[PDB]
Amino acid sequence: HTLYAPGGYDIMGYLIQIMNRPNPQVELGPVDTSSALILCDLKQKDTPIVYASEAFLYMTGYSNAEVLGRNCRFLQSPDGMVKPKSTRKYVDSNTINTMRKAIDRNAEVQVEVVNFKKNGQRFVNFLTMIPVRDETGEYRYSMGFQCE
Ligand SMILES: Cc1cc2nc3c(=O)[nH]c(=O)nc-3n(C[C@H](O)[C@H](O)[C@H](O)COP(=O)(O)OP(=O)(O)OC[C@H]3O[C@@H](n4cnc5c(N)ncnc54)[C@H](O)[C@@H]3O)c2cc1C
Repeated sequence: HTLYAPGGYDIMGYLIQIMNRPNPQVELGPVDTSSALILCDLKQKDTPIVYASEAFLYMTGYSNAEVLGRNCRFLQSPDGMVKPKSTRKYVDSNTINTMRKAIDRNAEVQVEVVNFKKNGQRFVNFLTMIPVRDETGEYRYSMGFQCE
């Protein structure tokens, strides 16, 4: 039962924040909303997607209604059914654990993970996740950049 900020999210402000961060642990280069990206809420149950760019929806074949409010791990199965803590049968366990720990620590991370589109099409996702600070100054969200 994820809640969404009425009035939307400051996606542009966050992209600006990310490109201006002082100690980047991963180079991303210039980024904008023309690419596949998602913002998840670190402070809500199971760090749910609260925003997805059209590029992301087009890439994965899923609609807004189908991704919002869910933890993005569903992409790890061709049937979009992935329970938390479960042992994936098509994805590297170490990879999933790497994402998990980085996110838990607000640490930037970049990985290549196997994902599946809504029609079951397998693909390699070059994923980068960067923690984002909201108006309070503390990390509240995480922005993911997906690349096929
Ligand atoms: C902004 C954002 C964008 C994201 N975008 C994507 C995306 O496009 N595609 C995608 O696939 N994911 C994406 N993710 C990742 C996904 O939402 C989860 O964060 C990720 O799957 C790891 O968390 P989890 O809760 O699924 O971990 P878990 O369900 O807990 O799974 C961890 C797995 O690692 C193994 N494991 C755990 N600990 C150890 C250990 N000590 N030794 C060995 N094995 C271990 C387990 O067997 C387990 O199956 C994104 C996350 C964020 C925050």
